[PDB]
Amino acid sequence: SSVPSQKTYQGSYGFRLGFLHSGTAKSVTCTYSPALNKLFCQLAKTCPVQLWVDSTPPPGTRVRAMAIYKQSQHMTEVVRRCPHHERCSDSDGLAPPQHLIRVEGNLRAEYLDDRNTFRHSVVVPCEPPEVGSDCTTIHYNYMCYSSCMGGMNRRPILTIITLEDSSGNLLGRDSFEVRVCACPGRDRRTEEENLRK
Ligand SMILES: CCn1c2ccc(CNC)cc2c2ccc(-c3cscn3)cc21
Ligand SMILES: [Zn+2]
Repeated sequence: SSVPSQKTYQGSYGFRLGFLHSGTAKSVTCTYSPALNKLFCQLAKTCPVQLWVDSTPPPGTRVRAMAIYKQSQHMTEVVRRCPHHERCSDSDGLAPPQHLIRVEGNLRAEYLDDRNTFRHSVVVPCEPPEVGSDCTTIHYNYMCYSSCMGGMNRRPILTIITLEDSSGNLLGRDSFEVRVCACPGRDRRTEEENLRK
């Protein structure tokens, strides 16, 4: 399959992501490394991702998430759930069981199987922040481990977040690496130490 672009693009509205500062304690379930541009999270746990813009986008703007493999020798392979997890009937009623990325708690989430690339994505309406908040947060879930045999099988992935107009045209783009693992705090600490070395 052809490879969706991962080029960072703020666009007319100044679109970019933001992440909480959750730390690296052994008990943490989701933590983001700015130095690695990498999110570490446990299986199927809530991953808050912030959306930031400098100016107000039009009604009908949407926000899409898609995963691709990071390594060039694997980027043409569709990222999907492994043969076990696609069959474990953990459906939320909306997400197809094959999809790695879900949006949590948004009844207007839509899930796409691309008719030409066969790639999976989940898209929601772009919404302004809640009254009293400075940004909008989407809660994502990753539904396989990076290590799952027959699926990602230890290959690193990226999530690409695109801001789109109502036709699906590109307005903005950002991305981050993801590792779905049992101990995100320890793994973030290890990889940041490896980077320092
Ligand atoms: C991207 C999320 N977001 C913000 C994040 C951050 C900010 C900046 N707050 C200091 C504003 C917005 C914002 C405004 C409007 C809309 C909107 C209108 S009609 C559809 N979507 C969305 C907004
Ligand atoms: Zn799996």
